[PDB]
Amino acid sequence: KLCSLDNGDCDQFCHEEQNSVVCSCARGYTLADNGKACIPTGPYPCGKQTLE
Amino acid sequence: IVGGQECKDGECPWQALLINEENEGFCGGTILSEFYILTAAHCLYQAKRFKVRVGDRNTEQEEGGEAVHEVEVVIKHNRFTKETYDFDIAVLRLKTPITFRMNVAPACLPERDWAESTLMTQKTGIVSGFGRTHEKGRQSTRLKMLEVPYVDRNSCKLSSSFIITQNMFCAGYDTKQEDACQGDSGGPHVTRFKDTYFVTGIVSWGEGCARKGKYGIYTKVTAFLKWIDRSMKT
Ligand SMILES: CCc1c(N2CCOCC2=O)cccc1S(=O)(=O)N[C@@H](Cc1cc(-c2ccc(Cl)s2)on1)C(=O)N1CCC(OC)CC1
Ligand SMILES: [Ca+2]
Repeated sequence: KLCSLDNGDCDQFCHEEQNSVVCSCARGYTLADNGKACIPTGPYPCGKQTLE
Repeated sequence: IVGGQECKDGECPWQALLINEENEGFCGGTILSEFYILTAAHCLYQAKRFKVRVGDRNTEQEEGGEAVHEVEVVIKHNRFTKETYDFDIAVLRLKTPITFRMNVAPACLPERDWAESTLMTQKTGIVSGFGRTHEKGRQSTRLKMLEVPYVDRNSCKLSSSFIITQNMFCAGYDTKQEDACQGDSGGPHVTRFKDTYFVTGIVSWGEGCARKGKYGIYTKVTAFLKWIDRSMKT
C-alpha cells in the first residue's frame, strides 16, 4: 500500500503523511507538474551515467 | 577489485582518487557535490598532506577530463577506532569547485527512511576503485567496477571473526571469487533505483580478498546522513 506498492509512482523518495503519497527529489533536481517525476535543473545531475 | 568489469566512459563518474606528494594513489572516494568528497577515516593515516583526483580511469597515462583539487577542511569522525574500524567516515571540503562533465558527476545523498526501506531491500549494489586485482597482487592501473549482492545481518555476523557494529554492513559473494580489495578503501558503494545511483556505503575492510565464507565490510551511510548534512554547512 502507498509507498510499498511501486514506490507510490515516485521517481525518487517516497514518504506517507496522513494518507496520499508525497514524492520528493534530491539536490540538483526539481519536482515535475505530476508531482512524481524528477527533472534536472542542470546538465549534469547526480546519480546519472553520463554520455555527453 | 577482484574480478568484475572495468569502468567505461561515463560509467563511474562519482569516483575520486586520493593522491600523495608523488602522485601515487592510496585510497578511493565519492563525489557528493562541487566542494564535498566522501571517504574512510582510516585513509587519513596512509599519506598527509594529500590531494584529490577526479575523472581518472587510467593511472599510467593522463586522460582528457582529469582534474586535481586541493583539500581545505578534513572532517574526520572523532569516534573512529583503528582497532575495529568503527565510525570509518570522513568528509573532505575542497578549495576550488568541481566542474561536472563526462567522467566527473556527483552521486545523490538519499533520505534516511527511504534508503533503509527501498535501497537496503534491493538485491545488488555497485562498487568501484583502483585497488588490487588479487589479495597479494598489485594495484590496478585501470578503474574497475563490481556488482555485489546484499548479505543479511545474521549471515554477516556468523561469517566474521571480528566484531560487526551497527555502522557496518555486509555485501558480496560466499564462494565466488568476486570482492573489493586493498586500494579500493574509502571508495563508493552505489545502489541503483530506476536509472539513478545513490550513496549507500563506503569501502572499509575485510578478512582478505574474495576468500570463501568471507564477505566485504562497508561503512553504513544511513547512520551518518544527519552528520554528512551538518559537515556540508561548515
Ligand atoms: C581483519 C581485517 C584487517 C584489519 N582489521 C580492520 C578492521 O577490524 C580489525 C582488523 O583487524 C587490520 C589489518 C589487516 C586486516 S586483513 O585481514 O589483512 N585484511 C586487509 C585487506 C583489505 C581488505 C580490504 C577491503 C576493504 C573493503 C572491502 Cl569490501 S575489502 O582492503 N584491504 C585489511 O582489511 N586492511 C585494513 C585496511 C588497509 O590499510 C590501508 C590494509 C589492511
Ligand atoms: Ca590518468
